[PDB]
Amino acid sequence: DMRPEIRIAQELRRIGDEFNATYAR
Amino acid sequence: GPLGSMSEEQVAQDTEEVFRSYVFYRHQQEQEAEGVAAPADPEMVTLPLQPSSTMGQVGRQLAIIGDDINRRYDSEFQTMLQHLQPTAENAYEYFTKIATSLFESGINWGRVVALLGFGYRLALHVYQHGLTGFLGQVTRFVVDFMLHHSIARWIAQRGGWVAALNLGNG
Ligand SMILES: [Cl-]
Repeated sequence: DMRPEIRIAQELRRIGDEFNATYAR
Repeated sequence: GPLGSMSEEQVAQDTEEVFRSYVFYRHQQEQEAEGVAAPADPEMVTLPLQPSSTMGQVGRQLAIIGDDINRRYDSEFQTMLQHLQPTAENAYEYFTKIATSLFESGINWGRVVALLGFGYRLALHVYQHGLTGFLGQVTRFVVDFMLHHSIARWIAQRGGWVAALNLGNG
């Protein structure tokens, strides 16, 4: 799935999970 | 300190202030850091809330934590948003699709913060690239006024807009 909306969502998920690992424990 | 005892609805209402504060402070930091390389967006230069309020400080804190980190992702989001081609007309649909995908596998604080960051980038991208649609609206105002207030009729009686080619020709 190369739809930009899907690629954006997947990167936001990756970035958010990295943030979560750093600042919420 | 004590956490708030909150309704779903109160949190939703507070989100407006958190997000507007976040956007203001993130845009301000980026202008300071990048100078002329930072895209202008006067929608973002007003802070329509009390900065010392709890929600003001929450939004600022999230902007501060992201300051350097967020800039590392500028290149890839510029590219993805250029491919997405968001507009004022379709932004609600794309926002909803993207946010739904973000949270499909669950919620955590980082994903919430990433949602605010995406809201910021979407608002900036659409303004920065002139995708806000306002000139298109004004065009519709002009056409509608001329049709319904007899201006188009007046021009038609004089040969149509082609008659205006004579203006500026002696
Ligand atoms: Cl893409």
